[PDB]
Amino acid sequence: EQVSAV
Amino acid sequence: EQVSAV
Amino acid sequence: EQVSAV
Amino acid sequence: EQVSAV
Amino acid sequence: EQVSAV
Amino acid sequence: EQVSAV
Amino acid sequence: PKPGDIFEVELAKNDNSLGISVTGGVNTSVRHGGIYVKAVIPQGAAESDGRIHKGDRVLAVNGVSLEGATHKQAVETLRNTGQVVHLLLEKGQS
Amino acid sequence: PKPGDIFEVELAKNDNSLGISVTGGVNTSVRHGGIYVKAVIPQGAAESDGRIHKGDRVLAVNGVSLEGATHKQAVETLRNTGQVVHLLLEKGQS
Amino acid sequence: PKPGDIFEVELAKNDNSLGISVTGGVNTSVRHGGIYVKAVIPQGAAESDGRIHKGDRVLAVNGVSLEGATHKQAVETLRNTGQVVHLLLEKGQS
Amino acid sequence: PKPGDIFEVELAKNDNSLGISVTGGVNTSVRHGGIYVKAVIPQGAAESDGRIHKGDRVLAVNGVSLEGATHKQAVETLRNTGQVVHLLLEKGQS
Amino acid sequence: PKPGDIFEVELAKNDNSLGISVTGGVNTSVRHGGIYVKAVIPQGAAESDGRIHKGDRVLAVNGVSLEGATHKQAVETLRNTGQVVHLLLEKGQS
Amino acid sequence: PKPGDIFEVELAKNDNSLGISVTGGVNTSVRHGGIYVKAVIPQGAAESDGRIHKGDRVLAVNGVSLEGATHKQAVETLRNTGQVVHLLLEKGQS
Repeated sequence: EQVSAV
Repeated sequence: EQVSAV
Repeated sequence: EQVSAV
Repeated sequence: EQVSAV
Repeated sequence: EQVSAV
Repeated sequence: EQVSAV
Repeated sequence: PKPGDIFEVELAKNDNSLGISVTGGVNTSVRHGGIYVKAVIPQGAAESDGRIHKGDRVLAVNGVSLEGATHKQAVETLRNTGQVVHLLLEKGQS
Repeated sequence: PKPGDIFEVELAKNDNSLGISVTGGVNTSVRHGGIYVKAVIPQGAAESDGRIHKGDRVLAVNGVSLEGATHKQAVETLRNTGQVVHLLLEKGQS
Repeated sequence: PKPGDIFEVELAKNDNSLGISVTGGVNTSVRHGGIYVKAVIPQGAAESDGRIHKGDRVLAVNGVSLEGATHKQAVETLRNTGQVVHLLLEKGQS
Repeated sequence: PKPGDIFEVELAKNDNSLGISVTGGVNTSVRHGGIYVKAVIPQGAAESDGRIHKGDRVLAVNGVSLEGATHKQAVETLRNTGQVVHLLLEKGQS
Repeated sequence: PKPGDIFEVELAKNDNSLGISVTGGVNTSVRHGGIYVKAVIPQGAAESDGRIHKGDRVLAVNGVSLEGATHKQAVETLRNTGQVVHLLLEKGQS
Repeated sequence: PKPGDIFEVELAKNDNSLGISVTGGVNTSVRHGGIYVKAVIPQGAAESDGRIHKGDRVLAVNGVSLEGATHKQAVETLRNTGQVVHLLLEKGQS
C-alpha cells in the first residue's frame, strides 16, 4: 500500500 | 523442506 | 541517400 | 535456398 | 606521488 | 622465465 | 522482453529522479514482498527511455539485490544513487 | 562478491548435473519463497567452478526469472537446460 | 525475448555441433541476405538449451559480425569455433 | 575493436542529441539496407566519447534490433530514447 | 564486491568530472605501476554513485586497458571521454 | 579486438585444459609482472575458439583479478576452475 517516488 | 538435485 | 540527425 | 548444418 | 583530478 | 600449462 | 524475462537498463535521471514510483517490500501486502514499478511519470527518465513499465519488478540496483528489502530500504537504495543508475528488472505482464 | 551482491555464472554440467541441490519456492517455508542453494555436491560442476556456495539464491536461469516459482517449477526450469547454463544469483552469507 | 529483441547465448556443442541448420547470406534469396536458423535439431545443443528457435537471426559469433557474409562464409564462421560458442541473435516471430 | 567486431556503447546525449547522423535503411541504396553512421558531429556526444566513427553500423538500440528498419523507422527508434542510450554496433573500416 | 573482484560502472560526470583523483602509472612508485583511486570528491559523481572507493584500481576506460600507461597517459584517457564513462575496476581493500 | 582492447571469453576445456601456457607474475622478469599467454596449444580449447593468442594478457579469471599474483598463484587460479571458464583479457600485439 506504500508507494514512493524515486 | 523440499530439497532437489539439479 | 537519406541522412538524418539523431 | 542453401541450408547448412552447424 | 602524482595525483590528478579526473 | 616461468612458463606453465593451464 | 516477454513477461518473466530478466532485463537491465542504465537509466539517466531527469530532475534528479528516475521517473518511477515503486511499491512493495517485505513488510507490505504487495506480491511476494517484491519491489514493483507502480507508475511511470510523464516526461520522466523511465518514460523517455521506454523499457520500464508499470508492473516490472526491480531486482537490483547498481549490483546490489533488493531481496528482503523493506519498502523504506528499497526506496533508500534507489535514491542513494548517482545520475546514471544500473537497474536489473523482471518484465511484468501488461 | 560480498553478501547481497548480484553475480552471474556460465556453468558447464558434469554428469548432466549442475552439482547443486536447491531448496525453496513460493509453496515452501524457506525464506521469502526464494530458490536457494542447499548444498554443493563434491566433484560436481558448481564445486569445481568455485563461485556458487550454499546459501546463494538463484534469481534466474537462461534469462528467465525464478520469481513466483513453486519448488517443482524452479527445479524443472533448472533441469530443462543444455550443457552450459547461465545462472543469475544473489550472494548469500557464509 | 519478444520478436525483434536482441539476445545472446553461450551454447555448448553436442557431438561437436550447435544443433541448428542455417540458411541465408548476402548471395541468397533469403530475407535481407541475413543468417537465419532454419531448424533446431532434435536432442541437439540448441534444442536442449531452449533459447534459439527456427526464424531467429544470427548476428554475430564470438564477437564477430556475420554482416555481409556469404552463406559459405557464415557457415565457416559458425563451424570454426570451440566447444562453447557465444552467439548474438535477434528473436524471430513464431 | 577491429573492423567487423561487435561493440556496445552507453551514450549520454548532449543538447538532446547523440551527435551522429545516420544513413541507410531497407528502402535506400546504402549497403545491405543497414543503418550506418554517416558523420560524427563536432563537440557532440559520440565525438566526445570517441568509440563511434563514420562507417560504423548500428545494429540495435536499447535492446531492439534495427534489422528491416526503413530509414524513417530507424531514425524514430534512435530519437525515441532517453538521455542515455544503449547502442550495439559493428565496427566499420576507416 | 569483495577485495580483488572485478566490477564495472557506467558513471555520469558531474561538473564535467568523474569525481575522483587518481594516482599511479608505470613511471611512478605506486604499487605495480597501476592506476588507483586516491580520493573520492565530495558531492561528485563517484561518491554519489557509491560503487568506487579509495584504493580501487582502474583497469580500463571505455574498453581500452590502462596497462602500461604512464600517469599522464592514464589521466588523458580518463579525461578524453564523454558525459557517461564505462570503467572497469578491481575492488581494493578498505 | 585491436591491441590494448579488453575482451572476454567463456572457454570450455578440452582434456581438462584451457589449451594455453602462461608466463609472468609479480615475481618474474616478464613485462609489468603481468600474466601473458606464451603459447596456444595445437588442437586445444583456446586454439579452436580462436579469440586468444600469444601475447594476450590475462586480467581476471571467473571474476577475480590476477593483479599482484605470483606466477604460482595465477597458475593455481587458472587451474582451480570448472569445465567452462570466464576469462578477461587485454589484446596483445601480433
